[PDB]
Amino acid sequence: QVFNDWAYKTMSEVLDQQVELFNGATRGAIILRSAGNTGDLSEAAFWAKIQGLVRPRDPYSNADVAAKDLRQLVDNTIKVASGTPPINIPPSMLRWIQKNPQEAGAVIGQQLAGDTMQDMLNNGLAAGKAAFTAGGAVHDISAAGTGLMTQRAFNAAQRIFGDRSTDIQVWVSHSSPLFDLYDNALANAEQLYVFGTVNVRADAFGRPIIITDSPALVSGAAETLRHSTLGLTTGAILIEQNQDFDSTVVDGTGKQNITRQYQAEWSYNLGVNGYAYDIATGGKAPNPTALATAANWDKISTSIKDTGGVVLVTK
Amino acid sequence: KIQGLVRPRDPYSNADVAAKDLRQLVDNTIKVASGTPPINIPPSMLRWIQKNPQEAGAVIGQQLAGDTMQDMLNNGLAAGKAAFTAGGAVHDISAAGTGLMTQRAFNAAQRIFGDRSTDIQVWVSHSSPLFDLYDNALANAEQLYVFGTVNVRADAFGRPIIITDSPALVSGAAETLRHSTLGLTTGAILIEQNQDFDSTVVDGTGKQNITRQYQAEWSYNLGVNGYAYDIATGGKAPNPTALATAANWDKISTSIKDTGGVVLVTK
Amino acid sequence: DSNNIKYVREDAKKMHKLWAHIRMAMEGSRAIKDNAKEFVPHPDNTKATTPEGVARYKAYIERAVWYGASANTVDGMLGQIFARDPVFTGPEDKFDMLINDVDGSGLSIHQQARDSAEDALSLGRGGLFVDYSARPYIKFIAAEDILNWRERWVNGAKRTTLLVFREESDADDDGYQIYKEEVWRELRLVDGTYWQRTWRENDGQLYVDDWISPTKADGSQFDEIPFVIFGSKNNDPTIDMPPMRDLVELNIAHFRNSADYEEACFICGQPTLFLSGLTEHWVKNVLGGAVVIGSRDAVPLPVNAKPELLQAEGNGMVKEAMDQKERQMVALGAKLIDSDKTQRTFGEASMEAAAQNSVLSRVSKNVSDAYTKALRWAAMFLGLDEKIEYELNSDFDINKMSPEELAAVISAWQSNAISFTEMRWQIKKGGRAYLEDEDMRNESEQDDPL
Amino acid sequence: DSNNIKYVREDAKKMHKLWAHIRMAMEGSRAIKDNAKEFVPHPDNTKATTPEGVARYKAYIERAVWYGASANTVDGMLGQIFARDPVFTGPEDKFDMLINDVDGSGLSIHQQARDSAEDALSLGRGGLFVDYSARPYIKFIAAEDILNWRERWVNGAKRTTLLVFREESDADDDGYQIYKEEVWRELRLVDGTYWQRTWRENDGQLYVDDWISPTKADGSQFDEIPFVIFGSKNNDPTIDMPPMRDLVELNIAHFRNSADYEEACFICGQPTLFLSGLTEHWVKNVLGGAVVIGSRDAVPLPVNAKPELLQAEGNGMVKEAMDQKERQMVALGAKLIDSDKTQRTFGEASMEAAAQNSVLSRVSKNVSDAYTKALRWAAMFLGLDEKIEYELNSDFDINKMSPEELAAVISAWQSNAISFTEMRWQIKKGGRAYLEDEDMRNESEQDDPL
Repeated sequence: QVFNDWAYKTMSEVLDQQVELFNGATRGAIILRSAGNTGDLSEAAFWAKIQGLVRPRDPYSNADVAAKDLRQLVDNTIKVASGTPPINIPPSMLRWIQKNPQEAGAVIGQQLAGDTMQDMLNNGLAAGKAAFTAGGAVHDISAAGTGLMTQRAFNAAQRIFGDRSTDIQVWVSHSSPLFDLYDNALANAEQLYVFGTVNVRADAFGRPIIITDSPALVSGAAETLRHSTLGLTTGAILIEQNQDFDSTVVDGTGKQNITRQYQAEWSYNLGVNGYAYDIATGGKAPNPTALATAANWDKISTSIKDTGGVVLVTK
Repeated sequence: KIQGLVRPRDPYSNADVAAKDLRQLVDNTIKVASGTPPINIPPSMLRWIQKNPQEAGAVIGQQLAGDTMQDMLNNGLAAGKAAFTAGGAVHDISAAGTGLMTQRAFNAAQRIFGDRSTDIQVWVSHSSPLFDLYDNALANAEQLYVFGTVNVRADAFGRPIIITDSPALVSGAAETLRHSTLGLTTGAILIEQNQDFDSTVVDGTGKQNITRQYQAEWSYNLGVNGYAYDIATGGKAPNPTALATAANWDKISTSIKDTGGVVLVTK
Repeated sequence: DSNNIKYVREDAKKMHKLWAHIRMAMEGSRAIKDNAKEFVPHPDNTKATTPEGVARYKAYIERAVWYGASANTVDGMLGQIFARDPVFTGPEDKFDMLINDVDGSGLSIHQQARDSAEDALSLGRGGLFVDYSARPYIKFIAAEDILNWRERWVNGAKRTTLLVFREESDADDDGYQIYKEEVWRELRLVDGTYWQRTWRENDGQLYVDDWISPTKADGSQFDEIPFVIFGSKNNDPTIDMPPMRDLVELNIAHFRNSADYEEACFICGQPTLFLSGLTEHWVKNVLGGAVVIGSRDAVPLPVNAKPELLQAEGNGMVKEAMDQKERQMVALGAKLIDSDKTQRTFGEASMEAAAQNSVLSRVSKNVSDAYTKALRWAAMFLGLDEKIEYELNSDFDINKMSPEELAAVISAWQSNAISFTEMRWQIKKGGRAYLEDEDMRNESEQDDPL
Repeated sequence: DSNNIKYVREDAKKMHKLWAHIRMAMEGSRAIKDNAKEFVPHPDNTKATTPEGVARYKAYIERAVWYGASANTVDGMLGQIFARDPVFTGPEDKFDMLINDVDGSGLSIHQQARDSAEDALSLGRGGLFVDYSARPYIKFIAAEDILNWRERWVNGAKRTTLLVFREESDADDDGYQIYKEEVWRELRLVDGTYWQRTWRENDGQLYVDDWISPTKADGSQFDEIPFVIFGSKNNDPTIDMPPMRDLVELNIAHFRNSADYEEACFICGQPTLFLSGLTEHWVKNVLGGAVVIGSRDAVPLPVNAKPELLQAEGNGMVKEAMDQKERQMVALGAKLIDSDKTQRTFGEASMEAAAQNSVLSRVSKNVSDAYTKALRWAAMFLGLDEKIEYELNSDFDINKMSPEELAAVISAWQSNAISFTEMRWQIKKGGRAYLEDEDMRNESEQDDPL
């Protein structure tokens, strides 16, 4: 259907970040289902857990009688709108060394598939980090030793997640923490490694480490450079498209050239397990900074164990 | 590659957003031409010993095949090292403490390429780095080895260490000896044979004996993935020293991860 | 790229441009005029940047004409191969379901074979993936969908140990919106065992499945992958160049030549007066910025005035360049256009018929072999009779059989020289009978009317 | 030790360039325009060094048209040679495994034979290798893959002592990157005994395997190296001159002449007004740089002014050069194009058919002998019958058999002058029969329906 397919010379640099981090690649921790929905929200209501459902009793004394009521909680799923800047397709001028410039549509399409994948992944990761920070589930390791431990850092995160630590089965992280892990694995101060097993991507508990260089997991520079790795439960982060991709090509002939312009719109829903987006505090159409800003995400589930995710911060 | 393709959108607001263009980039592949100095192969000097004159041609042919393989390999490695130095994908162990091969150095070179560090396939190095690695492994201060597994060619995370005594990687003398171990992804070094191989045998007269000369000349294209050669700074047909100099190449790919190759200076 | 399932082989990247250009040529003039910048360069780049220059280029392409001999050529070759119907050898009732609906859409195996022939004639590549859902399905895979393969020597035998082909589908939601769900299929062969894993995309997703080994009727898995890649050259994983590249290039050249010729025809095809030797005093006083040219009134001109109707003449050099382009297309082609001016000796073409139909026979034989192998694989799914043959029409130059031909085939059948089924196949081929031989037999067994 | 397994003979190195250029000519327009740098010299080297010169040269090449009649030549020759199906004589059910999948990859021996015939017609070289896995496999060694051979007399006989060829493959890993790893086979013959090694190359080393002596089913090892090299001339280790040289050179000349002619078409093809005897003042008064040239509007000129359209006229000398080169390409005998205007009086085509078909018959005989030898060697490996044959279609210009021809063949079978299998062979060549003769006998033995 594409007018021109991509040839060997048209090896446009696709991307520099791995963006295959959905379902099976991430053991279902970050899902990318497809379901169109109207409005700027998609909220669902479930019954809350009664606090004093079971109470001590004194049969001998009638005394008073307590009163209890049952409430309803509200899950939420914000809709994030994205788009493509107007793209100036060259007007048959890039020809002296290039074979032809008319394949701009195809190169834009391919790079745009790659970049929308990376954009969805980055927004999901930033929203997850912000929500987990809002939930009080952040562990900071910046003052202890070098800044990262081999596995003693992961054990702190599972300690925070608690008695239900077993259901965390995925770690996503930047590549720098992984390389520090390899460095400390290849330099075993506690002799629990042999050369055959120094390349393990697990965390001594069966949880694999998935590596991506999303900028949502790295901030600052030099001494202020902190890498944020966040452990995910099953289906912690939900990203749903609305299958409403739009495009147009307009020839603005008057403005000194026909000036083939390419536009695109697409929107996707994003929602973190156990958390809700504070639309009143945030906005109807949040930007990546609005998603990444704490206090725009409100914890819904009463127990931290039900909320899916924990953030580990290392320098 | 277009940097900003995704933009935070506001369906409820109408505002102007600046446009973006399409760029283009050019790869490069310099042509290197080599040859053989004239070789005297007079038939008289072989019939006096009672040998077939074609034996000289056969000997020259076999030695020429070996030396042609060697010359293309050495020039490719030198150009690769120069290009990787130009692109900024260099890690030095010579400064860091004692500069000897260790798994830590391989991990440090693996630190470059970020998340895409699996694409590095092999390590090409001089023999001295491998033997220094062996010496380190023999006295394993960190209990990583046993006598059964003390020798591992495919050392760094299953990547083979391939050994050749190429003068290009040595680049040193006496105390200031700086061996260079460079790691490659698939398709890192490109060497095409232009199959323009001339081989003439010219014979003369006027002397006490018939004289013969062997003259062979060919060429081969050389290139590195993700890098371009600079004709304005370089030359038309560069000698190996011209290739071996950094700043004679320049990186064209937007990301280092696309330009396969990491060089590690080992002293 | 990298280790993704959707990694596309470098040779597919070799051939994508030519495949796309051939698809444009087959599609018609809409794609060509929409993607004209690929073929016809701007007559001036400096003006190409200029708005007036790009408007001139738009008018230049608009006035051009696309001859369209490529689509007509491929259609003619298709009609030559697919005259009457292919012959299927073996039990019809045991393979009736495969014949009637090859892939569950009511699409007969003959029409899918026609699609295979079309893609092998145009792009010189294709595919026939047979899978098990109980009933076997013989899928059709486009040339640009086979994006990865491997070739290994195992026990000194060529074998394909990997074959990845992309796959598209339509998603069923409650609404009426049309999506495009992409599926990846990975066929592998480890230790002589056929394996098959499905990769699914939902918004750029990877639904990974388990490694499963489809089994035959008796079991024992499979020795080789149930996939065949057919092309114009041979049924090989190696890429076969399309048989239509030269004709497409010639049509592109003809298209740009016709663009230039049409520009000339529009600009300078109208005769013009060019009233030389006029003083503006004369023009203002008597002409008044207007000339009546009809036969009723005569225009007076001063002394030494030479009016000369001027226009470009015929038999131009651009026009005859286009003419030789058309001639080269006809000469470098097979059954593409007809010329009523030309006369050809009968019987003389009998010798060149062998070379003229070369690609026709090659494609027919390759598609027949591919479909025979796929049918055998489906038989191994169903445990049916192995010796089954799918033979396409290798008898080109199909025409109505003459009375002498029919008499000759009848005489040959009356002796133990032609099998009765062969004679009936002849007489249906010649368009003298349409009932199945079985029905004709049962009808003609009874006594004659008299 | 020598350790020069990759060494290539000097004459093979000489032929690499011609082989590559023949491959490019067969490839199509894309390969030639990618490397038109050699075939088309720049009209001016002084400009060729300069940047506007290279821009002009690119615009010059892009307008050129690769006629590409060499590909049509080879296609027609192959179609004439490989029409119907080459006949295998011998016990078929013992040899069914070889006929079905000749190299264990599902390709019938006919398709590999077609590939070998194309390689012999194109660049005049090839190679068939038979080795033991239990099953023998008939390899196909590409023309460039045979990189060394040696000819030494023992007991006054032509015996081949050394023969080295490259075998290509793709590495089998779990990933999706495609390597390209080569294994070199050293076929050696010492004191009349066939030995074999394979050289492997991985992780910076060069493997060597043990000498082995492949044996027949009856033992006794071998006396001849089971490798045959065929070509246009004959089955000799020495290179046979490629048959396409003349056509390739004429096509390259036609390509550069087409480049020149297309440059002329672009520049001087369009007419121009060329107003002479014109002053600047008149132009700035009324013309103003804009001359409406429609039939509606007339434009005046000063006294003693002359307009004159000027475009290149047809039948130019460059065009006649291209025409003579095309006629030469026809004259060298290639079945490359047809001509609708030409009319030939029948009765004279058969006079010179044996001369037009010379290389076709030569290639047919050479390939038939090579495949016969390979089949005999495979039979020796299996210890089966040796009196087997494999012959290609040796009668070109095939066509539908005439009713008179059918009657004559049938009457020939009535007398004990032509065999029944021969009659079936001819009737199938005439396209007057399709099913196997055994099925014919089984059907026709039963009584007539009446």
